[PDB]
Amino acid sequence: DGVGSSSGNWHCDSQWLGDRVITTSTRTWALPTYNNHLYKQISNSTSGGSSNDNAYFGYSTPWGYFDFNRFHCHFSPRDWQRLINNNWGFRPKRLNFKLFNIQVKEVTDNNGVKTIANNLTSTVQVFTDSDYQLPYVLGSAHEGCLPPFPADVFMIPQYGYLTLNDGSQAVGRSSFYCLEYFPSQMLRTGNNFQFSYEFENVPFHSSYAHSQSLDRLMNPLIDQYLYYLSKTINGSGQNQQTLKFSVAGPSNMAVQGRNYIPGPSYRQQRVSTTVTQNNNSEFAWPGASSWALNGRNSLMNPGPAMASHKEGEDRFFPLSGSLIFGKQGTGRDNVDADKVMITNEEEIKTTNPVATESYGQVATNHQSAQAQAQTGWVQNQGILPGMVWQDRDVYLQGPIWAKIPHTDGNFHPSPLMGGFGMKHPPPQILIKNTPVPADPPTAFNKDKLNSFITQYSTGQVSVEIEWELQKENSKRWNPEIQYTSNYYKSNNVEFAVNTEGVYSEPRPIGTRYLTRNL
Amino acid sequence: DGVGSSSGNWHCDSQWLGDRVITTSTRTWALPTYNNHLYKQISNSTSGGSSNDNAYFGYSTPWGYFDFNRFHCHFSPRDWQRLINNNWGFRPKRLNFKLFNIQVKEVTDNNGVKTIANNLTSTVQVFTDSDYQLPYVLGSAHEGCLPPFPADVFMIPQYGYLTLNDGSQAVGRSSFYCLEYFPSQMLRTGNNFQFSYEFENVPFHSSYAHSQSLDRLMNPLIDQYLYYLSKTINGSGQNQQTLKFSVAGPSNMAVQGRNYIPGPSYRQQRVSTTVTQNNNSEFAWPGASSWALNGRNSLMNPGPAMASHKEGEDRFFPLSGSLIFGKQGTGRDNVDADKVMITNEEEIKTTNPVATESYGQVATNHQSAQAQAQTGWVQNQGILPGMVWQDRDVYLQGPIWAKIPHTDGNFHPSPLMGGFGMKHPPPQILIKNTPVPADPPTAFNKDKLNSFITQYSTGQVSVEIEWELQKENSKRWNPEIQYTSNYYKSNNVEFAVNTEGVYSEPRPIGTRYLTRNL
Amino acid sequence: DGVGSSSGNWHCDSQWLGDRVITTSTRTWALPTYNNHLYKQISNSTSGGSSNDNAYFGYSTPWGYFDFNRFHCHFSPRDWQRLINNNWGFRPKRLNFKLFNIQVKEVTDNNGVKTIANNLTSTVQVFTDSDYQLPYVLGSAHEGCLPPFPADVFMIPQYGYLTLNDGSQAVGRSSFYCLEYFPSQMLRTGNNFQFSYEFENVPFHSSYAHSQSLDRLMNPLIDQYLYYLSKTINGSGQNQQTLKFSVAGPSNMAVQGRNYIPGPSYRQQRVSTTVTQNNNSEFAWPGASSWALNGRNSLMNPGPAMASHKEGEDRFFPLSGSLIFGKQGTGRDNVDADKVMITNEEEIKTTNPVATESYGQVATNHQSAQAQAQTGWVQNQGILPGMVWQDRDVYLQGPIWAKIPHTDGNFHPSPLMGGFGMKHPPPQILIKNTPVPADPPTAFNKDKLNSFITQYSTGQVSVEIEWELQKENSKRWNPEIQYTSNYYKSNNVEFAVNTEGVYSEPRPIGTRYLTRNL
Repeated sequence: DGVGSSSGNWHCDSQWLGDRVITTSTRTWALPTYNNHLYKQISNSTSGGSSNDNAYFGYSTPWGYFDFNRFHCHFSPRDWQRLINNNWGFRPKRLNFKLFNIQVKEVTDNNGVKTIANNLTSTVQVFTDSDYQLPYVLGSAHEGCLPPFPADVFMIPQYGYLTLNDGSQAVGRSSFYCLEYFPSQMLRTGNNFQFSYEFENVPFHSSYAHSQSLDRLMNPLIDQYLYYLSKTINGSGQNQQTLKFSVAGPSNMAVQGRNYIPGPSYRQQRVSTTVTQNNNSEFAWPGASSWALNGRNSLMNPGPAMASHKEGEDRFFPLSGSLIFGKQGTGRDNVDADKVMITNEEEIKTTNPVATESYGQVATNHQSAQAQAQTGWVQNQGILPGMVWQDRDVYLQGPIWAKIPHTDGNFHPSPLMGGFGMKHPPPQILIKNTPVPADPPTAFNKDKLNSFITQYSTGQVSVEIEWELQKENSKRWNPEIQYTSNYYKSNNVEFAVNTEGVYSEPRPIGTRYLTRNL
Repeated sequence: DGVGSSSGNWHCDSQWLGDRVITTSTRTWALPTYNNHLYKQISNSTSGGSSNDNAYFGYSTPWGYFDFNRFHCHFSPRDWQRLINNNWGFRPKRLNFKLFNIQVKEVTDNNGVKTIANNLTSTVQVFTDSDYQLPYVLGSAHEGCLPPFPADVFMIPQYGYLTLNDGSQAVGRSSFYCLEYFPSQMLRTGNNFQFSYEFENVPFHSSYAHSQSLDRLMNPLIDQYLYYLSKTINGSGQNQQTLKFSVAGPSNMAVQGRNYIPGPSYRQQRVSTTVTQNNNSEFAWPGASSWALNGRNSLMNPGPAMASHKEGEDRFFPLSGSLIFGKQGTGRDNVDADKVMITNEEEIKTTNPVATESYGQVATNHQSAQAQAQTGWVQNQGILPGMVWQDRDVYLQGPIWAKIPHTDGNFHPSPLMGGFGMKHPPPQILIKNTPVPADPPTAFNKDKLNSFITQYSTGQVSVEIEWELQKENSKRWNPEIQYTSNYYKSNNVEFAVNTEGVYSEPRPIGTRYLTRNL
Repeated sequence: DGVGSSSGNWHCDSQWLGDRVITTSTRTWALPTYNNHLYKQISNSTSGGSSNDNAYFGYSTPWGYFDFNRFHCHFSPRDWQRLINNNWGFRPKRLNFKLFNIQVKEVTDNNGVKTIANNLTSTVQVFTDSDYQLPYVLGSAHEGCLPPFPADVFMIPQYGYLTLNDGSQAVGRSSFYCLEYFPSQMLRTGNNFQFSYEFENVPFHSSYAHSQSLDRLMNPLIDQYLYYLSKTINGSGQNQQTLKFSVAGPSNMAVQGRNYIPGPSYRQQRVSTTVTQNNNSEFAWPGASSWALNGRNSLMNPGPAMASHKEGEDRFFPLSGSLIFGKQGTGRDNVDADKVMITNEEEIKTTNPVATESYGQVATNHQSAQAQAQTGWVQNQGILPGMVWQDRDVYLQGPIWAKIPHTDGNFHPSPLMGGFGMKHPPPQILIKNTPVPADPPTAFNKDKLNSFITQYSTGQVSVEIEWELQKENSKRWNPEIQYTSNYYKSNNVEFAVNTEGVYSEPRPIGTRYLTRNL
């Protein structure tokens, strides 16, 4: 516990036990000083963006926070391949987190030149919120993750939280949280921090993609003993009416009785990657599927997990349904299509309905000798009984967990975007470097000190997660499809550094390859 | 364990303990040789039936399997009557299965005559799949049950399984299961087989039909303390507008506050058994309620459990909603209505909405001095909170259990057709008689032997299920309605053999007679 | 473990036990920062050098590594003389390695002047790879050794590794190793590092040069009892043919039966140090002995160990066969002959064939009365049975060990260049100084931090090897030849510092002086 001795050792490995995995990831970080050690309110009318649909009121805090909730932080692509090809599912059992080798440096701008010099006295204060008293900002899939590549040094994001608003004004049911009102351990160079966490029991993820469809779960050789209504007409002409019943056999597959039905669907608009096929109109915002809350119009980004392209034609994709990842070096705004990785769910296609297609059809009017039968389309169908659905696939770039909001009720609280929903997720870890005021004036002044010393700190963070596993028991004969690296002579190794040092991931990687029966 | 001594004794009885039942059923079977000891693929393009809506790809195996999942296999009608009149519900606790007295006979066609002769050396191989690794074909309500009547000898169905397909072609996420890759016990005349099974805990079935409706669960003498909005107009003429509130009393029943609402409804078309009332059009396939999955159009055969005829008029029934059983000796195709038993749910009418009628009505446009109120019909309403529904009735011909597909989620996994859904149902029992090749050629040839000896085997199967019971506690005064045999002098005893030996069941038998309060 | 106290003591000595040696060597080092803390790919098309024969694809890492594999690192010339004159062979038993007194300094360029100032907080991270998971770069005889002379301070080389390539493009069977993905101990001023290693059992080196030739291993007084074919002709003239056999005596030495034969030979071109004798053509690359692998043309640098000048005339040497060392202060390119030390193997001349001369001669055509005998030369002869060879001599500048590539097979895995081949050599020791980022921007930015602080570190490395020995038992009468210092008054002491401080080694020193019988 002194300036000389190091406070911890770099540990980065994944040790694979038979029944479980342990992935340590150690990276180095730098924490600037945000908001000049101030709390401020962010409401849009201060930042502009005037509209009823985009309205927010909230506070920005000087505190930073570690967000590791993405997968690629904890898994090298080869640990990922080894994971998803050999296993039918996984769940995190435990979490260990260490923060060490912290060092606090002091910037000085003199006469045009800026000199950086160590500060041995200064402190950087940290706390984990284990009671879930603060707002939970991690689960929203914001950037600021531990970088994919263990070499790169990163910056730590700023913590701020929205609250209630009427337009740009606070209601007064709104809350102000002063983050510095919490019992935060503070530590200097020569001190280290750690805590342990144990994930609450959740269900295993499904890394398997079904090997037989839902609509076709039956013997193709044998008839059922139930009689569908085959033919309601004797023949052409007037007053020809009969009721003719027939066995539901293999010859007519669609009409057999099925005691399970596919999952719910909230329909999405269909956008084609081929450009000339899409309409020549601005349907982006207008034609999108929205859910309104309190007069706001939200957009439906990932939503009930449902297949996208429907089988033959992948030329198109849902307007807002599909997860969309940017490629390395992707611009901020108005990015061309090719520069963006569009995630596509083909593996969920057996269990769940297509995102862009109607759930079904329902009879409307009572038929009569005079009145013909009429059937309308089902655009949305919520949960029914005896309904089976499959959750959205979980990617290497996608979020691990989310916090299930504390409420009187929730149904199947698995996050729409993906991952593992938890009542008590692994806590937020917030960090700030204690302010050191520049020399005050001699005569006592009432006002708070507005002058500080430009300062930042650096260190290493060990994040060790323990993953429980579920291993493939399947007895299928033929070879199983799974994930591989293309062999053709590419200019660069995929998932490897470029010539100029940039790390990049060529395409998203789903979790579902191994197959399993319904 | 020799040719002489028998390997088991016929045991068929139902012994009724107070709190539980044990039903043994022993019957005799004959297992032919399917597919010439070959695996083959069944895809429709080989069998025809060209269309996009009916498409299947799958394999046919030589193996046979025992399917006892229907009730009438295990219950004599008198054990059924005794069951459903005395009890409020039941669940299977355990299962014991024995297969014994197996004998393998060898057919020879010589010079135009066919002679059957014992084969003492031959073997018939059996295995139960307890890990649920194979596809599960039992839960689809295919024929091939143990016959209703313990005397009749039956044939054992062929096992085949569908997989993924794009049209008639396999994807390659498809699986091929080689059934003979499993550790199957094989046994000769003088050997017997058995295993025991324990049903996983499920809910009791409801054999009771409610004694008071959902809409009318209140004191008819006393008013509520809540005020509905009675009258929005002062009187006729312009600018007469008021808000007049009134107590919701017995005088107006429909308007009282009710803290539970009926179960979900997916509307069905209404077909009348009286022929001249139905429309003169082909609405059978076109006007039916369908659920589409992956571009397929399924049909809705049993579906959310909901009443059928609505009260007064039973002259009609749902187009595809109702279970439909064929009478004994019913033709295969285009069967006349009278030859078919149409199952009707009147007992679920209190809890659940009518199949053929709208769930309700919802307001669309905001009213205004200019704009009148407008309300559209609800054709489908999924699960809401505080919603109560009742499951479909379970019949004497209907299936006992079904396998709840292994998936990330399912809601109320009770099978739509009926019975007891189970994550791990009682396993499939597959049987094949080991091939005996006819004399090969003397010189060694590489090719597999395509010539075998026509062969089949015969034996007895004891299926012993233990049923837990729930017994009627009801204190109602008057006599309870229940199931009886008509007394009028019929030509034949119902549920008894004909003159020429044919066994027949006159009408389906529901489980719901005894009444219970909501 | 603090800034004040030193973390280790300089220890440099060689203590000579009778049966073994222990050589400690402590030197001081400086580790810069390579590649701006980046990984980059080195493929030639980025660096040029376009050709099919020179093609490489690989990564450069910021990490440095210690390479001590040369001998002169561990042995003062007087410890070497004492070693090779008194001993018949040696092998390393153990290795101890300590790294201590590490100090990390921070450079700042301000207003044209560069000031160096201590950094007490910073860390330098180290790891030894004991599982041999990374590529092994030590065994290639690259420069960057511990300097010969314990005073000189040196720089630590950069680690980079080639992989598969098709031309300048990566295949995709290629691998990217991220060196920072390993569990590297990190340590500050006041911490030290060490590990111990135990060499796997290998054969003793041969420090002896044989005292009798292979072709002459027999009694010169006594005849053999075997009869060679002396004379096939009766005399001159037609049809004079006889078979005359004779004893193989001392009078004819070459023809006696010898039950061992010399080692294999892969012939080299003969280049004369006297210039006017060599041809007037560019034979350097064209006339060289090459081995092609995968369309590449390698060159044969040290190869099957074989004598060079053949006895009388040393005026010449093999074109590419002989090890070639540069003198101190030798230029980089197109160095004149005299400025370079050309290593010459005269001591292996008894066991092994000459590099520049044919292995032998073989009969081609069957002789006949018509057809004369014809014999071609053997340019290359691989291992035969009953073949004895001697390994290449090992020098004071030459490499100690090499890693025997992990493969299904290898024959006599003693490195062609020299030294001790080992399945598991002493591991690579890699070192990098953890990056400290310059002050980041206040507003959170996604991109990794590209700005760091110019930094390097310094310390001392103790490398302690334990050598097993084999001591001279020879009973020969006369005096044994061995290594000495010329007595003539030279301007400078050989193997000693110059006037201006430069250390230099005048000539290479072989291991073979002491003689031993075959």
